[PDB]
Amino acid sequence: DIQMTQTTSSLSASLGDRVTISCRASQDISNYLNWYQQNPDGTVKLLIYYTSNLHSEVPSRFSGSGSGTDYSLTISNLEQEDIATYFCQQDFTLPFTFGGGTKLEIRRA
Amino acid sequence: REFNNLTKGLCTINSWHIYGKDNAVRIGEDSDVLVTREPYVSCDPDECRFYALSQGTTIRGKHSNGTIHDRSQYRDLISWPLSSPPTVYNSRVECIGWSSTSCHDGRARMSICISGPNNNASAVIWYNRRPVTEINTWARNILRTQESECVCQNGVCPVVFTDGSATGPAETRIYYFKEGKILKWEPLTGTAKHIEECSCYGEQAGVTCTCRDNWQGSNRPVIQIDPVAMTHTSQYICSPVLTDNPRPNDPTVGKCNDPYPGNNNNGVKGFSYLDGGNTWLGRTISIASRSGYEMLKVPNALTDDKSRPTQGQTIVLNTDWSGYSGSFMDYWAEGECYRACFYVELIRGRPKEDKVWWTSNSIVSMCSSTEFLGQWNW
Amino acid sequence: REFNNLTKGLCTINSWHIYGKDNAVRIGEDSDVLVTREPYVSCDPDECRFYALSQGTTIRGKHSNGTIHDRSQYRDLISWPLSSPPTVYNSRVECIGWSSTSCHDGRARMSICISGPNNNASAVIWYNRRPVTEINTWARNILRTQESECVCQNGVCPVVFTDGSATGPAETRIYYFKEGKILKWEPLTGTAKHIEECSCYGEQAGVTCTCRDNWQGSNRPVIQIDPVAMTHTSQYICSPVLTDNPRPNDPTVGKCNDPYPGNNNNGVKGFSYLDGGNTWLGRTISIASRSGYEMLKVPNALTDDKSRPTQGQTIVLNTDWSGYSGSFMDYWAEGECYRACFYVELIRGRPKEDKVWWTSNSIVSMCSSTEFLGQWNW
Amino acid sequence: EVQLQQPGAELVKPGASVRMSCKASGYTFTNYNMYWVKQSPGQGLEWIGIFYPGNGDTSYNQKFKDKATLTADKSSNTAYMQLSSLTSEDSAVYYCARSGGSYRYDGGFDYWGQGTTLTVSS
Ligand SMILES: CC(=O)N[C@H]1[C@H](O[C@H]2[C@H](O)[C@@H](NC(C)=O)CO[C@@H]2CO)O[C@H](CO)[C@@H](O[C@@H]2O[C@H](CO)[C@@H](O)[C@H](O[C@H]3O[C@H](CO)[C@@H](O)[C@H](O)[C@@H]3O[C@H]3O[C@H](CO)[C@@H](O)[C@H](O)[C@@H]3O[C@H]3O[C@H](CO)[C@@H](O)[C@H](O)[C@@H]3O)[C@@H]2O)[C@@H]1O
Ligand SMILES: CC(=O)N[C@H]1[C@H](O[C@H]2[C@H](O)[C@@H](NC(C)=O)CO[C@@H]2CO)O[C@H](CO)[C@@H](O[C@@H]2O[C@H](CO)[C@@H](O)[C@H](O[C@H]3O[C@H](CO)[C@@H](O)[C@H](O)[C@@H]3O[C@H]3O[C@H](CO)[C@@H](O)[C@H](O)[C@@H]3O[C@H]3O[C@H](CO)[C@@H](O)[C@H](O)[C@@H]3O)[C@@H]2O)[C@@H]1O
Ligand SMILES: *[C@@H]1O[C@H](CO)[C@@H](O)[C@H](O)[C@H]1NC(C)=O
Ligand SMILES: *[C@@H]1O[C@H](CO)[C@@H](O)[C@H](O)[C@H]1NC(C)=O
Repeated sequence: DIQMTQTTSSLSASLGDRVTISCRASQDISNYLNWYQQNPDGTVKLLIYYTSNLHSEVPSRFSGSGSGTDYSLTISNLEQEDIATYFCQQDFTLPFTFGGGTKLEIRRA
Repeated sequence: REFNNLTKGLCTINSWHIYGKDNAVRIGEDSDVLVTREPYVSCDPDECRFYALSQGTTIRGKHSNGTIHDRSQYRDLISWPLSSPPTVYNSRVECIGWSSTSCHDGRARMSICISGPNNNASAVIWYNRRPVTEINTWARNILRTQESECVCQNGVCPVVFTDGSATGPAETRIYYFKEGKILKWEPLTGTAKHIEECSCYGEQAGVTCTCRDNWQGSNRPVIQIDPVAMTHTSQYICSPVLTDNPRPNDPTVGKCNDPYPGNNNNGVKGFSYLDGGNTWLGRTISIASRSGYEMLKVPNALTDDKSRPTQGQTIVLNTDWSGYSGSFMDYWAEGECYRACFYVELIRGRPKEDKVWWTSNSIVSMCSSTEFLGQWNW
Repeated sequence: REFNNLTKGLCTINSWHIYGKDNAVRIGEDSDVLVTREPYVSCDPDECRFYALSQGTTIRGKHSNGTIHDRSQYRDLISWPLSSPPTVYNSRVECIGWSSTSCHDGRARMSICISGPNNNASAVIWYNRRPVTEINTWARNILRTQESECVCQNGVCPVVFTDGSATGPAETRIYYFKEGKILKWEPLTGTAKHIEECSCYGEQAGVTCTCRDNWQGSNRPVIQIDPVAMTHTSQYICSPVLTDNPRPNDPTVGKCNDPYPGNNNNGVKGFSYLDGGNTWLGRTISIASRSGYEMLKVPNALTDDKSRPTQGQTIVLNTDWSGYSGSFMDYWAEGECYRACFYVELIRGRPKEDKVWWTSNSIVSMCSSTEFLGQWNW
Repeated sequence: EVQLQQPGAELVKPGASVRMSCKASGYTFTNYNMYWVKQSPGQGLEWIGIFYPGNGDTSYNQKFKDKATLTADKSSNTAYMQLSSLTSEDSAVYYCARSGGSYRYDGGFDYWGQGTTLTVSS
């Protein structure tokens, strides 16, 4: 395969803070990584393509950067509804491979 | 009748004008056109012709059912007038076999064609209407040669064979022939991990070739051959503009001395004119399938590691199927520098169009221009 | 092999004997004949041939559906033996393109063919089996040239192109080529308001041409070219015998220096031999559609304003469709004066016969006689 | 207004053959590759293949090449997919998606379908 990796499927946040998630590739994928958010029910949207570029309708707050093998998304002003399972995937070469995903959990009340 | 010598340079290639196109399939729907595949065009000091391996039947004939298979008793190397269809009353058979190469040396012409079972394949070098020498399989696993013209300096014509595995190592050899007879041969020498099907062109007393690394490479292996001292050298094209099909997507940086990773086990025959700054590369415009064709100006790509295109020109659209490409040049045209020509096999049938039981093709060829001519699609 | 020079006069043309006729459509109903249109015939010092732009398919073949369209990737200029059909096993392709001209200079032959999208059209002058020079669209709106033979004096062959609008002004240029290479070019000079498609003939060291004013004229624009000093001049034929199709009806008086009014926006290619008193003009016999053909003796029509016919000879009846006409001459036949020959494209299919989805043609050609031979229809 | 409309479910029987649909809306169907991707109950996302509708090319994932054939009815701008010989091990959810690239396998799957649930039962 091209091993796509996301370390562990869960993170917390106390609703308000900036959070970071990281994807690892098995080879230097030049910079062809993309980030996908699955809503609590079904619906997967596209947020970033080619490591840094945001899709059409995106919150100003979603960041992406990386080189070679390791690529991270940063969400800054964690507005609750953005809590879900994020996925990285590549298209340096096909087959396209996706990560495992990371669900985000919140902690406040 | 004097053995030609490479006395000239490449000219500044700024555009590409049409040279040939045979509308073979459209004629073949109502004419006695032969079923071919793998084509090339080559010249002799007063004539240029189209060449191809035929599958021994007409398109509209019932024995076309099954021509997706490309090695059998019935294939013959045929030559036919420039831009004619390969018609049953026209095509000249050259030799019997399923892999070939021909080049006129200056005095007369040589053509090699391989036939055989897969474990007992044979090459016979015909020079000028009679057979002269035979080669037998040194590595008993499909002996093949290039499927484009060879190039000849002073009686000596370098040509390249590979017998072995496609999926990992094989024994390829450079062979030098003068008037049919063998003069020597060499193993491959260089960093090129695997080479097979080589597009060669001769320019200022030496010949250079791009081949195919079917095993690992997405960048192309290169062999630069010196005909006079009979020596050679291999490497890869240094670019990020990857040209094999299938490839991975275009990288920021490239690999000069080792094959580029990602897509592996597969590939297409292709050409290039690497003349320093005057370098144009060609590729399919589709990452995964032989659809489309384009030529791109990528100055110094053989040496420069992060070489990206400064000019382009599209030949076939992504909507239209293409197939093998390769290079030829008319060494006998009057001039100071040679004019770079090339061809694209436009394949048509199986596998891509499963509603016909045949597989055949057309050809289109193009040569350099000094002017910035407008582009079209063919 | 010595560049021919126009050393002779026109002979007294009193009648017209048949020269060629290929019965193409009738053969083509059961033979592998190609679909063509726009034909001409030209000679080299030991052979004369028929020429035409093919539409890349046979008549009875399914890809003929749609050959009313006259510019596409699949058209090729073809030559074929005198009075043969353009058969798939016969016709020689000359070049790839949808507009052309060829003339043998004395040593070897030159042929120009234009290809392209309508905003990015290209001309490549092939001289003697290889391409030599390219021209790119100076005015990006369909670059076209004449569709008859060019004429050559001493290595220099004048030929005429027009790139621009049909419905009003365009930039036409005279070009002089010697052995493929360009020697100069000029804008049009003269009172001829618009010229396109030119029938040219060379006679006593100069060449003269009738063209088509598609915009306004019903009388024909004329260009008289001097090859040696490389100069030219335009005007109109002075007659009342109007020869373009469609025309208005025949006037009492005519216009020498401006185009004749009434019918405008449209026209056919045509020829004339204007040799003073020895002047014969040709036209369609139908005011509105390409039906019929006739030759008429109209002494001094280039200069005389109220010139009407003193002798005639009918070639095609009004009941039979005709199409483009133009001139050629065998400059290599043994003699004191040249013999004026001409052709008529006999078109057949769409638009006029809507019950077939194709469009193709035949040819018939004729040369002068000294005797008063009897007339027939072909 | 890219709508890849896909039914919520198909209820099937072991070994048979079902046929998926993905109704592409509000864009030029002939101009973009359609992509089919699987999400099995407790695993990450597996892409099955591609279909370019204006030329007809298709490409399949190594294992999937046996189970899925991709199809499309251009007049109804429906991409489709026939999986034959279904069983427990392939009770999952399937999606169609299109790349931003218009023929390029590049720029990522930009608009995604609903996701249709495959349940095999006796
Ligand atoms: C003389 C001249 O101007 N030449 C132009 C040419 O002009 C036409 C003119 O338009 C016509 N007349 C009128 C009145 O308009 C008449 O004809 C003349 C020509 O004589 O136009 C062409 C086309 O526009 C020009 O070619 C371009 O030149 C630039 C250099 O400035 C190149 O960058 C261009 O190539 C790239 O873009 C192509 C699309 O136009 C694209 O298909 C091609 O593959 C190149 O892009 C790939 O590589 C980039 C990095 O290397 C990458 O960023 C791209 O995203 C793209 O990569 C993707 O696609 C690849 C497959 O296509 C794939 O492998 C890869 O993995 C990735 O997915 C173009 O040649 C000419 O200069
Ligand atoms: C050597 C010889 O005698 N030649 C004759 C020729 O002889 C035949 C001979 O008959 C045969 N043998 C036997 C035993 O009989 C054997 O072959 C020989 C030839 O070798 O016969 C032809 C036909 O008769 C002669 O040609 C005529 O010559 C006269 C000159 O004296 C011309 O005027 C004639 O042309 C006009 O009449 C034609 C009909 O015959 C007509 O179709 C043509 O267009 C000419 O008429 C148009 O123009 C006139 C003014 O310019 C006008 O008044 C007319 O009304 C007509 O105009 C109308 O029609 C036009 C289209 O046709 C249209 O544009 C216009 O707007 C208007 O409506 C004829 O050539 C030969 O000399
Ligand atoms: C070709 O070049 C060689 C030098 O490599 C020279 O010796 C030979 O005589 C030349 N042959 C011809 C035809 O000029
Ligand atoms: C052709 O005529 C020119 C004069 O214009 C003359 O100089 C030239 O030598 C002649 N060529 C031949 C073949 O006679």
